[PDB]
Amino acid sequence: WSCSLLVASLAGAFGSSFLYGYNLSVVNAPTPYIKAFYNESWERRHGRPIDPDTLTLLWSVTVSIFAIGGLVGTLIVKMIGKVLGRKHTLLANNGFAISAALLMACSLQAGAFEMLIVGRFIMGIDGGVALSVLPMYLSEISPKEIRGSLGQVTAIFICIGVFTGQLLGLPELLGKESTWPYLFGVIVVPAVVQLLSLPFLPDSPRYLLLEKHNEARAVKAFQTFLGKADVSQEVEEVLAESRVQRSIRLVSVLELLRAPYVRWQVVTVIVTMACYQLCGLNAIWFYTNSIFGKAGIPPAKIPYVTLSTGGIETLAAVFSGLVIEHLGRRPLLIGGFGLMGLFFGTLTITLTLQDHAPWVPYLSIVGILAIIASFCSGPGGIPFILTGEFFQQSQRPAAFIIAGTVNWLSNFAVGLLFPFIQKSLDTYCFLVFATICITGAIYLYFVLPETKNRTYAEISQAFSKRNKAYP
Ligand SMILES: *[C@@H]1O[C@H](CO)[C@@H](O[C@@H]2O[C@H](CO)[C@@H](O)[C@H](O)[C@H]2NC(C)=O)[C@H](O)[C@H]1NC(C)=O
Repeated sequence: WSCSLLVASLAGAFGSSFLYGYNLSVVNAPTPYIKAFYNESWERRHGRPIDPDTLTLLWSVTVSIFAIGGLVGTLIVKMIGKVLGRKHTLLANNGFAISAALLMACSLQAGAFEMLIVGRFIMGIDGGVALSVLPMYLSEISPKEIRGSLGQVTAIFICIGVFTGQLLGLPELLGKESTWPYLFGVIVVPAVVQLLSLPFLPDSPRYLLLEKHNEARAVKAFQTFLGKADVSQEVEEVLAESRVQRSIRLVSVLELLRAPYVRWQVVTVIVTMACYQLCGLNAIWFYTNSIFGKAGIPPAKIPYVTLSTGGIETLAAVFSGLVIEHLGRRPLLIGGFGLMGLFFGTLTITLTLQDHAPWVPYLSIVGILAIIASFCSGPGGIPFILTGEFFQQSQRPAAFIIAGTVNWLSNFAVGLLFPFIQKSLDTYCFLVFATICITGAIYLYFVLPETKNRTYAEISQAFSKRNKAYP
């Protein structure tokens, strides 16, 4: 690790992936203060009291509109593309962080709830651009040897994000009635720490070479990031890979959907990216204090009990790299969803029988933590790995548009509908996510071929038995 690699990794992640992670969990602890604000805004404007279902929908829309933001941000990066480059896209992205932080913080003084819904949206766009461009920047600046580790660095900083959102939301810090607006206002600090540190670092040495046509700057950026003088072999490797890629005509998104000779690869990506979100793990970040409230945890303990959920996620994310190298993709993904489906089962039992003995509610804490540990040890990482292993370099750009679209639309549906599932099914609300985890696991047991240490020529031949077609 040279000097500039650390500051690029730390200031890159802190202003980008950490803010995505923070924005999942920040919304949990101020929930009763924000709903009281919506209520007292609505009656004062319309002259008639708000009804429980309207107030539940406004809160569900506030929580989930962030995912429609993220979808817009994932599509904006295609339009920006060649124009800015990887550093300047991450700098310019702070226009959305700072504007959204100020819209959400000043919503209560304005006396308008629309500012908080519009602020969550723009903060979503930020998170969509952040997660699309930071993996590009970090893999492009880094030495060849460590590009494998950095898919885990953008995962760890999301977890330190969800933990920090849960930490500031304690009633001893900012999660009080008189200081909830600062939970959103503090998002200015990650943005300003990035804006003050990224401009001193070099732009990506591939972008400078391929897309900006400036070889002298590309050499100087390689020399800065790698910390050596003779970077000749680094430049020629990037020119070689470009001379290869220039020969390739990309398969368009509608053409990838229509092609029969990739049908079960497309269907396996859609089903896996759906179950990755619809397994309801985001409903644990957006709604934790309500879940522990219904579970019968004493009202005074809930803020400190919730803080263990971001803790175990961060522990499991740090050791995630030691599991994914050992087991291979098929038993981690099947056994990951398979275990979550079991622990949503026992969670449903311990929520239902919570009145039978005073120790039973605490078993629902162990239940929720075993769900979080089961996801991050396996399913947390593998869907984006598989989407690469299934498709050629000509197909791979389009495959990640499908995979990313299905991801954000599924995150929206969980964020929006979970409070209505809790209303309707009451204590059995987790049997929905049990059914989705087990239905996903059973699909992958029958369809998914083993991909660890295997070539595209073997994996595509394994799918060919059910595609019944060839290029
Ligand atoms: C909107 O706010 C009002 C005022 O705080 C809530 O009314 C109170 O509701 C509780 C619980 O039903 C009662 O014990 C109080 O007596 C009510 N106070 C008044 C002044 O009416 C109302 O419930 C809120 N609406 C929703 C849908 O949450």
